[PDB]
Formats: sequence, C-alpha cells, structure tokens
Amino acid sequence: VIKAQEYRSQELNREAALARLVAMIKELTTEKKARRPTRPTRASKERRLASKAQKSSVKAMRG
RNA sequence: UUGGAGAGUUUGAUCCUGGCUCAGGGUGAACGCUGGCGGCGUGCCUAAGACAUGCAAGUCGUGCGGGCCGCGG
Ligand SMILES: [Mg+2]
Ligand SMILES: [Mg+2]
Ligand SMILES: [Mg+2]
Ligand SMILES: [Mg+2]
Ligand SMILES: [Mg+2]
Ligand SMILES: [Mg+2]
Ligand SMILES: [Mg+2]
Ligand SMILES: [Mg+2]
Ligand SMILES: [Mg+2]
Ligand SMILES: [Mg+2]
Ligand SMILES: [Mg+2]
Ligand SMILES: [Mg+2]
Ligand SMILES: [Mg+2]
Ligand SMILES: [Mg+2]
Ligand SMILES: [Mg+2]
Ligand SMILES: [Mg+2]
Ligand SMILES: [Mg+2]
Repeated sequence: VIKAQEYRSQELNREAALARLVAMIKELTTEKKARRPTRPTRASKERRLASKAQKSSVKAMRG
C-alpha cells in the first residue's frame, strides 16, 4: 500500500506513486552476494617459524 | 620427640621472583570397558515436589453396663 501525496497534479503523483513501487521491489528483490571465506596464506612460513624455534630450545631445561 | 622427599613449565644460557600443572590420600558418588564368590558395611546430597494400595498403635473382663453366637439345663 503506497500513497503519493505531494504534488498539485495527479499524474505526477502517479509517476512517483508508481516508481516508489518499482524501486522498492528492486531493494527487497536483490540480496547481498558471494563469497566467503578466505583461508590463511602464510601459516606455512609464519607458524612453522614458531615451531622451528620452539622445538630447538625445547631440548633444554629447567626453571 | 616414630615425624617433614618433590618434578614439569618463562632464557641462547643463568640466578632469583612467580603463577600454572602433575604424581598422594580420601567419597553416601557417578560414567566408560569388564565382570566369578563370600562376609561386614552401605545406598534420593536433586523436588522439605506430587502420590494409587497394603502396613507402620495400641491394649485391659482383675474397672462398669450391654449385644451377637458357641456351650451346661
Ligand atoms: Mg564474505
Ligand atoms: Mg625454552
Ligand atoms: Mg615453581
Ligand atoms: Mg622474560
Ligand atoms: Mg604425603
Ligand atoms: Mg586423587
Ligand atoms: Mg555379574
Ligand atoms: Mg554391564
Ligand atoms: Mg549385602
Ligand atoms: Mg523423592
Ligand atoms: Mg532428602
Ligand atoms: Mg542440603
Ligand atoms: Mg510438581
Ligand atoms: Mg518444584
Ligand atoms: Mg504388621
Ligand atoms: Mg470403672
Ligand atoms: Mg459381656
């Protein structure tokens, strides 16, 4: 239910009463998009850098 | 004087500080896998929520008057 109320002349009011329909239909019609997710790139270098130094100095003791 | 053990864990390494973690005993327990026997214990820590049926409190004729029936005539 749409009401186009502001012009003196009706056929302008219809021009606007209509397009409030059509452009409203488009908004509720087209919805977001593809795609997700991205996956991690440098976990090969980065985290096996941290498993490098971790294993080495781990052969120590104590605390 | 019948009683007192610690380890792992920050650093390239070190010493200190300091948290985290584990091995110990315990239980009215539960859960998983398994399950032969006996004894002594022990078993609603939740909803002091709600409950079917039976049973948990009576007895005395040597306190008193009755009624129902068994017997003596
Ligand atoms: Mg996305
Ligand atoms: Mg280290
Ligand atoms: Mg310590
Ligand atoms: Mg430090
Ligand atoms: Mg001890
Ligand atoms: Mg224990
Ligand atoms: Mg069995
Ligand atoms: Mg079984
Ligand atoms: Mg028993
Ligand atoms: Mg109960
Ligand atoms: Mg109780
Ligand atoms: Mg209590
Ligand atoms: Mg109830
Ligand atoms: Mg309740
Ligand atoms: Mg009884
Ligand atoms: Mg009397
Ligand atoms: Mg009598």
